[PDB]
Amino acid sequence: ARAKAKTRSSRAGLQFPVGRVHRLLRKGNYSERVGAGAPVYLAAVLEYLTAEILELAGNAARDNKKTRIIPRHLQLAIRNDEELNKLLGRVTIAQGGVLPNIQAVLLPK
Amino acid sequence: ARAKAKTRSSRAGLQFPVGRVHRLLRKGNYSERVGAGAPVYLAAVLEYLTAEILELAGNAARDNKKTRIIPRHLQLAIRNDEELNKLLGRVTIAQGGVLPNIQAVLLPKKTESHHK
Amino acid sequence: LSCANCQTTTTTLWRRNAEGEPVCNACGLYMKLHGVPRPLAMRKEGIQTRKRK
Amino acid sequence: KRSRKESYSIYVYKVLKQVHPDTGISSKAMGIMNSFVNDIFERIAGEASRLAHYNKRSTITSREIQTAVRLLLPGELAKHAVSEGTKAVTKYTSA
Amino acid sequence: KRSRKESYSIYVYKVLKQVHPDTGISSKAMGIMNSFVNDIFERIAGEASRLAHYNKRSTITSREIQTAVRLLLPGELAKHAVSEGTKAVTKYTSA
Amino acid sequence: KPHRYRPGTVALREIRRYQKSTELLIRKLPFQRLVREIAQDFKTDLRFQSSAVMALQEACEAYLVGLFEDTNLCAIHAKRVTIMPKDIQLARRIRGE
Amino acid sequence: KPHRYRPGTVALREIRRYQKSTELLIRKLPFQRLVREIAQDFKTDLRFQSSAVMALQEACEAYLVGLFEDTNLCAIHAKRVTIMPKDIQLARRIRGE
Amino acid sequence: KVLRDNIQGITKPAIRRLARRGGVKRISGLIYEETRGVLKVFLENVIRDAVTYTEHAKRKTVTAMDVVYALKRQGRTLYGFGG
Amino acid sequence: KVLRDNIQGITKPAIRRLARRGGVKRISGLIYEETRGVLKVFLENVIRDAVTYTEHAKRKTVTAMDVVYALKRQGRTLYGFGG
Amino acid sequence: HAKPPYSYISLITMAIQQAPSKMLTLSEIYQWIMDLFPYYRQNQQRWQNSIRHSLSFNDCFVKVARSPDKPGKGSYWTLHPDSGNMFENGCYLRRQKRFKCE
DNA sequence: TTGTGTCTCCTGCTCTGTCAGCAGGGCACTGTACTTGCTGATACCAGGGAATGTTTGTTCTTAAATACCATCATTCCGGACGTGTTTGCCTTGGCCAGTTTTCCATGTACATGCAGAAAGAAGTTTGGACTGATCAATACAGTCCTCTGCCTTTAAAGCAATAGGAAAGAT
DNA sequence: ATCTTTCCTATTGCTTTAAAGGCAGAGGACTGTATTGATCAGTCCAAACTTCTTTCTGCATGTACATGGAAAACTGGCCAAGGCAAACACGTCCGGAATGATGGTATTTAAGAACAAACATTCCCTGGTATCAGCAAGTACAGTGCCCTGCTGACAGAGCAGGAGACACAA
Ligand SMILES: [Zn+2]
Repeated sequence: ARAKAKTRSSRAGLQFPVGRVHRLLRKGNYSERVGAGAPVYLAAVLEYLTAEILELAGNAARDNKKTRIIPRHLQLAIRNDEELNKLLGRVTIAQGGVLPNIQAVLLPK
Repeated sequence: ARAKAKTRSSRAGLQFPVGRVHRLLRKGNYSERVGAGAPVYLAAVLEYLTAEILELAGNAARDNKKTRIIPRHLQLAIRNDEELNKLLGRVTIAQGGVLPNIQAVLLPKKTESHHK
Repeated sequence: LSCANCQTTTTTLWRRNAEGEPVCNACGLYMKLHGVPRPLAMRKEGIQTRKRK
Repeated sequence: KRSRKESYSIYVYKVLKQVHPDTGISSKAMGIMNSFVNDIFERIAGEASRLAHYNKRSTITSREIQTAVRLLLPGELAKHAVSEGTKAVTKYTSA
Repeated sequence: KRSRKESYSIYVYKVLKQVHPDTGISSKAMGIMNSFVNDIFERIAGEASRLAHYNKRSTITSREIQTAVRLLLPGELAKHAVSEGTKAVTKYTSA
Repeated sequence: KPHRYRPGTVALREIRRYQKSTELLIRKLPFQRLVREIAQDFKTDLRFQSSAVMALQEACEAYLVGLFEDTNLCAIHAKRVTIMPKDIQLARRIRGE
Repeated sequence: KPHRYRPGTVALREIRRYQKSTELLIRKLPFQRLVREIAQDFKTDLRFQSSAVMALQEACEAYLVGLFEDTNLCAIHAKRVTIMPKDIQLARRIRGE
Repeated sequence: KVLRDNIQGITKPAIRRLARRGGVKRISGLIYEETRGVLKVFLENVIRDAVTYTEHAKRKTVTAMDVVYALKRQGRTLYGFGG
Repeated sequence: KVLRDNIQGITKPAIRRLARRGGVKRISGLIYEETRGVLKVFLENVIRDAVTYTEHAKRKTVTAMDVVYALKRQGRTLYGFGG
Repeated sequence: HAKPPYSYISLITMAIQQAPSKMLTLSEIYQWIMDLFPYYRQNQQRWQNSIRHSLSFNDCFVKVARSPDKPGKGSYWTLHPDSGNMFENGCYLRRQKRFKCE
């Protein structure tokens, strides 16, 4: 009989879905075939980036004495980090606002 | 007996290759299936665009008293046409140069005094 | 101006024959190379087939 | 043997002879025209693939190409290109 | 019921609980994170497909994903993501 | 004598206020009317989802805020503090618009 | 006295000359050495096709010419004719680089 | 039914608020018409693509996904409305 | 064999010629070092991607197509090198 | 030769009036005076400077340009219409109530 | 016989002649740089012939798109009330634009020499073709369990009110 | 430096609304086997790169002179900021209804797959016409100095009107 099913995420030690990523790769017309390790690698990378942004955004939410992350905290996390700001340079965050920044010349004497 | 072959480009009245365009659409992983009229439409559009650019480039070549189109003439044709300039704004043409353009404020003025 | 030999009104580089009258580039080169005038049958010609705005 | 390299040179030359019968083109200009045709093909094909994906269509049809042309080309280029494509498809269907 | 519409919400929430056990997230923020994951997926997958096409390969392998990550992510993010992906593939290969 | 803040004080106050907040700064109803007016030229009798109009407003306000940041930089480059149409034009020209 | 053009005349002459032509303006061999020096930090014992180095030089010169055009616009904005580091910095800032 | 001059609905206070969020301290009097023109051009460019996407789907309602795709096609990716 | 200080090979007259093609009349004395730095950054960014493409192909020679792809993915599409 | 009784202002006014088109320039005025007054063939610099000073100072004369650049090298001076007649009734030498715009 | 209007001569204001200086602007001359026209050299593109791999034609299968209907959800229009925002006006302050000055940091031109460009040659080294081998992905069927929709509970955020500290502006 | 005014932040209490948690099912992931086609490994070779040597300059470096552009200082007026008051148009919600989007069924059209023929495209090879190189006239334009033409500060000198002295007329 068939052995007990184990998700590929559990085999790879990931929280993100390896199976869904593989299916989306197959259905996206990216290539004729998809390797076994490609969805694992891609899911691991996506999980890492999500964890990075969530860590920074949780820090920003804590700085505001807030318990829940809102778009403002995601914007603050992204634009205060050089790497993420470079990755997401051309992206607009709805309800994210902007970083507070006044040019020094505009301040009073 | 089997009817004599006739190219789809001739069937559509085009100079560009309908069969090659269809093959490239199939091989490029753009979609699972490709309609019969899709390569015809695409070949016609590509032919129209290249005809437009070649006409403008030939006019540019004639203005320079030349007979062969060179990259400079393609650059002049593209950048002098607002729509082609919009389409190919982010494109660099090797050995194309730039349009002659000097800001008006950089040109010399006339001084009241004519002495050294 | 026009070529004294074949009478094309446009050429890439006007040249002059032994008699001093103007000749177009192809006829001048053909004369200097072969010693014979360039045939008008050898001359090519064409008419535009496509146009737009 | 050695692999052959296909290109659009002969077709670009035929179009040139149509528009300017007495004009020629240098090899570098022909290479630029090849780059241009490949670039525009890739833009239109990618946009058509995106359109089919958004609407959950499996097949890229002439309608997808027409919409991609309307999206990519600006202004009068889009109108004239749509007219040319429609004319070509009608001629192909009638024959 | 309405037609099912999948998303990354549960996985983003699990990662959040892993990183900030006591922090929550609003629905708008979760939508932004879902858009972010879709965007990065599309970027990496498109770059990998282009890499496979350039080399005349039919399959996208973990090497294509690694090269795409190197090309797309900047600086330290690239190497950290490469380490994470290699570690995950090593774990998976041991079954 | 009535109290009055000197010029530029309330301007800096408003800069801080609106850079701290995130709500939309254009009134929703007139922006929706503008969107429908522009859309009627492309197609008649167009329905609109509310979220479509909200996405349009978010994109427009983000674009305008970024443009004003570039315009402010261009103005300061000319040793001014007042933004002028020439500043917007230069910013648009360099951005490639 | 010997003839001597006033400042800016030969500069305008050179502008017209180099906007009329198309040849590459950087010397080929030192640019090739620079390319190899930069490449050696990413991988050792690399080889380059000649066309690859030519493509790199073409792209770099096009990029620098465009950047100088934007820098010139920025300098003109501040009522100057001399380009300065601040002009390049503003141009690269607005371009998003 | 028909709407005529709604561009003026983008009032001077709204433009001033947008400038303030952009960090601007002092605003010239001619900025407002310039901003209205720029905004109208941007909106036309986005809405044309959104309506094209709507028409291709044979729909008569412009959805948020149409706007998101139109913005993404122009290098202005928007998060928070996709899906 | 090792190359050390070839950035200075981008001489002052070369930068002057590049500026002249850009329409610049007068050039500050400090422009040359800034231009060298900017060119260095641009070349590093392009060559990094080109060498990444070369390594993925398991080749030891950087081909023109590697450069073309590297430029294309940075929004710097180049015609005339087999694109 | 004896100095003419006429003053420079009267001479200039008469030269302007007698022209076919009521128009003359400084060079044409010089030619006319050379023709019809042999007295002024000496002291050339003196009377040239005097004529220039008088023409620049007197408000009854107003300058007019040349439209298609003409032969050039000068400008055209016309009598101000509001001047009327000032030297009428034999008063060529010294005028009364000098014309003024203000 | 004596006082005042009118005629004659001297003096002062008007206005014109004469010096002198500095400015604009037109025009002539010298010199440098670019363009045009011609001839001769060369190089590169057009045209003709072999082969190969790609397109076209025909048939069958199948699945993707089409037409009709139903229904439900979701968008449009109108109406009503409250009040926050917009518009217009007035006051004034400080920022932008114009003008002047100085000097330093750029442009122009000359002279020297050095390394870049081009050609030749040799070495070498590696990118791609070819063959066989192997291994990893696809396809199919059957199992089952993870994720999404629906519904309920509660705590994080929003709103209102108050009080204290910070900062701006005037004296 | 001190006092008044305004704004902002921080704290506390109520509530409301949005997120977290629980449950059902179905569609999508997982397991196992056979097929097969993609990829890997080793060999070879030719062509494309790298390296070294020689000439020959054209181009870069360094120098000196002096021009003019950038920056600083000053002034003022006019354009924008701040604040008050009335109106008005937004925001919220509620209801009716018309529309359009989704889903399901019958079906009809079109695309994929397979196989063979042949024909269009690529590569290879030759001439001849465009393009490049060099020289020499011709043209255009910059830089400079001279002259005419304008305007203004300054003085000095004839013309002619007005006041003073003498004659003739009125009282
Ligand atoms: Zn001829």
